[PDB]
Amino acid sequence: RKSMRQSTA
Amino acid sequence: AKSRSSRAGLQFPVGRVHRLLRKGNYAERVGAGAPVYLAAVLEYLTAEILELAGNAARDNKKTRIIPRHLQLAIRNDEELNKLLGRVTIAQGGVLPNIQAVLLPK
Amino acid sequence: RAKAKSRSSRAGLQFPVGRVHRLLRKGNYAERVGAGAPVYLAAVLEYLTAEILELAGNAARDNKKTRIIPRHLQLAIRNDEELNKLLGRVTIAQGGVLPNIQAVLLPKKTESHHKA
Amino acid sequence: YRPGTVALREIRRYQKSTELLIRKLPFQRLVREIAQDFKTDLRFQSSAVMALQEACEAYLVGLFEDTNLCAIHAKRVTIMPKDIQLARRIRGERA
Amino acid sequence: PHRYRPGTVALREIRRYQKSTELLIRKLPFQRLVREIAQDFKTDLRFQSSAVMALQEACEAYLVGLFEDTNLCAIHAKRVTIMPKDIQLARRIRGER
Amino acid sequence: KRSRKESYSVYVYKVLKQVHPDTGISSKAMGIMNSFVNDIFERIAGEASRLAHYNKRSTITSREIQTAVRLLLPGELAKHAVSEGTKAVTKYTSSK
Amino acid sequence: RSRKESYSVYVYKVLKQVHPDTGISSKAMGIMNSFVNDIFERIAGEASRLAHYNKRSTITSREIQTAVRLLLPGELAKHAVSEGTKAVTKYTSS
Amino acid sequence: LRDNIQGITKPAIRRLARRGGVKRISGLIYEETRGVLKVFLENVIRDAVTYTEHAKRKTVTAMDVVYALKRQGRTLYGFGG
Amino acid sequence: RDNIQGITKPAIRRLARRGGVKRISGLIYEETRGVLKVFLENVIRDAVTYTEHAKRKTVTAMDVVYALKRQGRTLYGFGG
Repeated sequence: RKSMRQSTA
Repeated sequence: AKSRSSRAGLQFPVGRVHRLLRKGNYAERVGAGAPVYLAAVLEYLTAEILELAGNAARDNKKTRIIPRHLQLAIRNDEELNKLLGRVTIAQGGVLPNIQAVLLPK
Repeated sequence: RAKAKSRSSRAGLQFPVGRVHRLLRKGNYAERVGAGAPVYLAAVLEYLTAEILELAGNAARDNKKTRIIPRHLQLAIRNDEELNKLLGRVTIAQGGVLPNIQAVLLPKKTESHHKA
Repeated sequence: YRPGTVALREIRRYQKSTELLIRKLPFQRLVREIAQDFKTDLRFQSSAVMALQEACEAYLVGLFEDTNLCAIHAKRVTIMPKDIQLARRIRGERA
Repeated sequence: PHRYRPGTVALREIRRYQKSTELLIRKLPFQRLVREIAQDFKTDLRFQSSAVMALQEACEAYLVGLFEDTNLCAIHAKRVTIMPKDIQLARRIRGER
Repeated sequence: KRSRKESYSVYVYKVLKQVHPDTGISSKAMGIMNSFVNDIFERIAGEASRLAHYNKRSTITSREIQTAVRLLLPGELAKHAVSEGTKAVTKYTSSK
Repeated sequence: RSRKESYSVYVYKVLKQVHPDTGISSKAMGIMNSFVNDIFERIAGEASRLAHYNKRSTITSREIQTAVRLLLPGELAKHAVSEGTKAVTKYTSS
Repeated sequence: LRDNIQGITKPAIRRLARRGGVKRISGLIYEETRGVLKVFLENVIRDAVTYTEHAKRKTVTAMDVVYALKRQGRTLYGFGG
Repeated sequence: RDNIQGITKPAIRRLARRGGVKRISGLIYEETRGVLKVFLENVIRDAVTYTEHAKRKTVTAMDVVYALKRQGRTLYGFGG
């Protein structure tokens, strides 16, 4: 995945 | 044959989640999609925290998540800090911060 | 059959042991509630209610009233050391905080004779 | 008089009484405007609005007490914004 | 000789102990304190080695948070130094009093 | 076609009258007392459930409720409730 | 040899998915296992209370969703809800 | 809407401070009070509407507000029925 | 016994330094000792209750974890 909310991305 | 975890595309144990739900005296009838939903939410939160802690640890020249960087990730992220506000991590300490008044100059 | 006796009368409680056990068995708090759990719960509830009602009635008699009101309940809960500890998070509708006395105004400053 | 009289009498009076200090009508419009952002065409039971107002008043009274304490801490009688800010920070609402 | 001015060694200790997450309370004295406190509840109660460690971790975290909140109250009064008045105000605002 | 809702106003007014014969209680005070009753009910029930669950027990027993009362009620308030509950259980099992 | 049920495995799988090369210590693994159980307890209790409010005798996916909405601060909530809905949808189709 | 947060005028906040033991109030305290009350109402009403929408109901019942306040640790007595 | 002095001046000083403090008053130590004693007394009372309920003679670490959980001080790293 390694794809989360922009703040975490 | 196909496990419900893989059937839903999740990594967490949908079966174990369903078992715990209908055994913790929460309700009398656990839905078919409630364990999947709970497992997915837990997996998302775990992935978030693990990624943040792993990146914070790598920033520190490490290749192994330690409680320190777990605490760092939990306290730097406003969302995780709110979720885990009253929580305390053993061997986690606090965040580096010095009030401007205390500092010299 | 024999004259049915309620469980509140046997133990000697006013609050409903029957309704307590009822809420418990179909409340999902557990799988098979014990026979003594509801009795003890109702007894503790009755004791706490009796204590708070005693304090509220005392406050009402001190305020020269007959009907207990949220004022009296708030006063009683915040005056007692232990009830306030138990109900610190609780807030009551139409209640109030403990007041201060205005007699302090008199021997400091009042209206003077100027154009009195 | 000056800064020393009527404030104390108002404290005494408004602490003896328990009536709602905030007006019902203006507070109801505030509650409905805050609700607007969540669900269009939402209804509110009168008792629900009264409970909201009671909770808000209690919370504000507690906040002002903690703020009066913060003001007294700094040898000050007037409550300043930083007092409420410190009260909230130590409360954990805006840490 | 050579001695630092008041305020340098304090900031050094802060920057040091504010990055190393390790227990700061003495192991054996804290264990003895736990045993003393437990003696007044039920006589002859054994304490697993890990229970005392959990107690110490929790107490240290609580005291660290309390001192963090106390420093804010200290700065509120324009005082760089902390004093029992600050701890009082902090534990008052927290609702503990 | 009635939509009846229950409450403890019946056991609270009785308790009030047995402890305060001459003093009454208003409707809103009765509702506040009922809310307190329900809140303490929920607290004790949840505490007993969690205590039983810790010991891998599927049944909430009088012992679990007793320890929950010991835990919840503070200082010199728990003891009285525990004593009242024990004396009621003993008088209940005695078939009186 | 108390055969319990830690999350040391699935947690490790998720770690390898987010960071294939990053490891995790035993203490960090236990902390993550405790966090998982804590969030599980929170969500389950909230869903039970919800089902009890609506007088429902079952915790369905909708109860879990509404409980998640009440606990996570917004964006986190919006992402958790999306993940849960996607998982339930994919499960219903397979 | 027509800026309903200003419906909490200076006299109301001053009375609230009086009840809270406040002896003197500053000028900027009113803005902070309106912003804190707004933030609190936001959370409370969000919880209430979350409990409502889940129930497929169009009206925010008093029990919804009670449960919302109970989640925040602000348990309120008087509307339990 | 009276071994509450086991929490000595340097220990409280380090605990404060970790909390951002850089200067402590003289009367801070006797107050911190009492605060810590009350906090302990409470947590240990809860843990001893949990232990007595289980009919066990040893205060397990999970009992301390639950006692802390009651006070809101959820401690991760010991089981929950």
